[PDB]
Parts: sequence; C-alpha cells; structure tokens
Amino acid sequence: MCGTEGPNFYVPFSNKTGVVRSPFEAPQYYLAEPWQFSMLAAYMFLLIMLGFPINFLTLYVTVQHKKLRTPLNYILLNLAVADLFMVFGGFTTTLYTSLHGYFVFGPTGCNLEGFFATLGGEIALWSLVVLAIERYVVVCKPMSNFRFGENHAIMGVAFTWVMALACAAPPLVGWSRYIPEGMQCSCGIDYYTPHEETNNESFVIYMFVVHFIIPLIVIFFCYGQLVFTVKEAAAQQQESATTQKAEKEVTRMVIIMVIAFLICWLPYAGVAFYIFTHQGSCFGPIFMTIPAFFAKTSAVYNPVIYIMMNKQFRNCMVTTLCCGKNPL
Ligand SMILES: O=C(Cc1ccc(Cl)cc1)N1CCC2(CC1)Oc1ccccc1O2
Ligand SMILES: CCCCCCCCO[C@@H]1O[C@H](CO)[C@@H](O)[C@H](O)[C@H]1O
Ligand SMILES: CCCCCCCCO[C@@H]1O[C@H](CO)[C@@H](O)[C@H](O)[C@H]1O
Ligand SMILES: CCCCCCCCO[C@@H]1O[C@H](CO)[C@@H](O)[C@H](O)[C@H]1O
Ligand SMILES: CCCCCCCCO[C@@H]1O[C@H](CO)[C@@H](O)[C@H](O)[C@H]1O
Ligand SMILES: *C(=O)CCCCCCCCCCCCCCC
Repeated sequence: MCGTEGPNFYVPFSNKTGVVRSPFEAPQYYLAEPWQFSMLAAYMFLLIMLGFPINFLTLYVTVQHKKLRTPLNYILLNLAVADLFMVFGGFTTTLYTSLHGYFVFGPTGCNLEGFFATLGGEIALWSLVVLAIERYVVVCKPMSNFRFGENHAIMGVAFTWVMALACAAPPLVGWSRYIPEGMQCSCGIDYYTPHEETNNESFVIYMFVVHFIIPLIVIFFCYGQLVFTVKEAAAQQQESATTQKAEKEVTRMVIIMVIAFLICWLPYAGVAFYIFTHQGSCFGPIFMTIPAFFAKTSAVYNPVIYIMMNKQFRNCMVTTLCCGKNPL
C-alpha cells in the first residue's frame, strides 16, 4: 500500500486518509506543497529560457553558414531538433500543468506529451551514439575503402528515429504505458508499476538492455578506440607540437563527453541499484524520478558540449548574434 491506483495512473501517496485524487482531475498538493510545484515550474522555465535559444540558434546558424552543412554535422542538427522536442513537447506542457498542480490534459494528453517528450530524449540519446560511431569510423577507419558521405549521414539520422520510435511507440500500443510520473504533472514510461496487462517488466528489461546498456557500450568502445588511435598516431609524430596539441584536446573532449554522458547515465544506475536491491520499500513521489529531473538538463548542456564548443559553430554564432562582424 505505497500509493493509489487508478485506471490510468499511480499516485505515489498512501490513501488511508482518503485525500488522493486522479492526477487528471484535481491538483496533487499532498505530494508536494504548492511552492514545490512552483519551483518545478521555475525549473521548467529555466530549461526553456536556456534550451530553446541554444538549440534554435544551432539550427539558425547552420542556415547562414555553408561550411557547417557537412555530412558529419547532420547528426548534430538531429540533436538540436530532438532537444526542441524536449523543450516544447515536455518542458512547455509541464510548465503549464505544474501551475495547476496536476496533468490537466487528461489521459489522451498523457500519451501525447509522454510520446513526444520521450521521443525527443530518445532521439538525442541515439544521436550521441550515432555521432560516436561516425567519428569512430572516420578516424579509426575500420573499413578499408570507405568514405563517409551524405547518404551515410542520412542513414544515421534515420536510424535514431527508428530507435527512438522503438522506445516511445510501444507504450502507445500495449507494451508498457504512459502515466503521470512523480508529481503527476508530466507523463512518461511506467517504471513505477508492474502492470501485467501491458508487460511492464519486460519493457523495463528491454529499455535497460537496448536503450541503456547498449548505448553506453557503443559510446565507450568507439571513443575508446578513437583516443587510442589518436594517441598511437601522435606517438609516431612527437616532433610536431600541433599533433601533440591536437591529441591533447581530442583526449580532453572525449573525456568531457564521456563524463557528460555518465552524469546523465549514473543516476538511473544508482536508482537501478537501489531498485535492484532494496525491493521492499515505497519510493516517495520523488526518489525514482530524480534521474529524470536532472536528465532534462541534457537539453541544455548537450548543445553546449557538442555544438557551442565546436570550433566552427562558435565563430558562426558570434558572427550571427556580430549581426555581421566579430572580434578577431
Ligand atoms: O528512458 C530512458 C532512456 C535513457 C537512456 C540513457 C540515459 Cl543516460 C537517460 C535516459 N531510461 C534508461 C533505461 C531505464 C529507463 C530510463 O530503464 C531502467 C531500468 C532500471 C533502472 C533505470 C532505468 O533507466
Ligand atoms: C503558461 C502559464 C499558464 C498558467 C496557468 C495557470 C492556471 C491556474 O488555474 C487555476 O488553478 C487553480 C489551482 O490549480 C484552481 O483552483 C483554479 O480554479 C484555476 O483557475
Ligand atoms: C507568456 C505567457 C502567456 C500565458 C498565456 C496563458 C493563457 C492562460 O490564461 C490563464 O488560464 C487559466 C485557466 O485556468 C485561468 O485560470 C487564468 O485566469 C488565465 O490567465
Ligand atoms: C546525455 C544523454 C541524453 C539522453 C537523454 C534522455 C532523456 C530521457 O529522459 C526520460 O524522459 C521521459 C520524459 O520526461 C521520462 O518519462 C523518463 O523518466 C526519463 O528517463
Ligand atoms: C571512452 C573512454 C574515454 C577514454 C579517455 C582516456 C583518457 C586518457 O587520458 C590520457 O591518458 C594518458 C595516460 O594513458 C595521460 O598521460 C594523459 O595525460 C591523458 O591525456
Ligand atoms: C556582436 O556579437 C553583437 C552582439 C549584440 C548583442 C550583445 C549583447 C547580448 C546580451 C545577451 C544577454 C541577454 C541576457 C538576458 C537574460 C534574460
């Protein structure tokens, strides 16, 4: 008796007092004080004011600068579009529902916001995986007579859409489901109930293996071999100071990306290990959704790491903002 069950929800609050209401009908001010709902709204507002300009500016400066429109950058545009799905499909609706105290859009809007907010975050995750594979193929050259062109970059972007749909669509057709999560103002995959009618247990395993373990292994391998190949080639040219300088900056950048991926990855692993063991207590209307609360920020720091620190995008964004010029 941890929470309260309904046909389309699970409110993480005991019902011995008879105060629980459907998160589609009445505010959930027993999960959290009204100011805690407002702080959720403020956090959504922060993500919107930082997420939309950075990600929209990425799409905009690509239009005004021809040198950005290379095939190896196509997957970066896919990342910026994915974050805009998170910004508009997830953060915006949550900011609206949070100020009511409950998900005012009903169960139909729960599937919609759940899908798009999950789709955007899933496109972003696999865009990072695809970019790691692309950089690995271009640098380590595992195929003897291979050149990465426009057709290959399109496959990689289209591949992210298949992977993201592979995660976001099954809950719409009966494998897992979309329910209000945490404070019941946004919607997402049901990791909180063992809903046997939709086989939630198998979907969590599938999510954990395919959309959690596999992305980590691919990123670590590709960048691992990449830094290995770069350091190996740089060792053969120790007389070139720029080669050593290029090797040092490639190492620092791969580290930054791998660390940034783990900052979004480890919270789920920490919640996993606490759910893997300790399977005997109620997770409050918050605990299990703490990784989600911080994984949203990937809509802000991923374009900062992968785009704003790209040498090309930075100068072009300065040029666009710058008007025309820029300090040289
Ligand atoms: O939705 C995503 C997609 C994603 C993928 C990578 C990152 Cl870095 C962030 C989000 N998550 C991952 C897999 C998932 C669900 C949440 O399954 C779990 C089962 C047990 C414990 C934690 C779990 O996390
Ligand atoms: C983008 C900003 C949107 C803000 C929408 C706020 C809508 C508030 O709506 C109000 O909410 C109260 C508590 O939920 C109710 O008691 C009121 O009846 C209702 O009018
Ligand atoms: C940039 C901010 C634009 C805000 C436009 C939001 C329009 C909603 O407007 C709000 O809707 C609520 C519905 O319950 C009403 O209770 C409020 O009185 C009304 O102001
Ligand atoms: C750096 C890694 C980028 C991957 C970001 C994936 C973010 C997806 O995060 C997911 O968002 C959903 C919608 O709010 C929620 O239902 C899930 O609980 C949450 O895990
Ligand atoms: C995908 C995993 C990322 C691999 C990052 C490897 C970080 C290595 O970093 C390098 O290691 C050298 C010793 O091996 C040090 O001497 C160098 O200072 C350092 O640049
Ligand atoms: C050359 O690049 C000309 C740029 C002209 C604009 C420079 C000033 C930008 C100010 C951005 C900071 C806005 C802060 C708003 C916070 C809500």
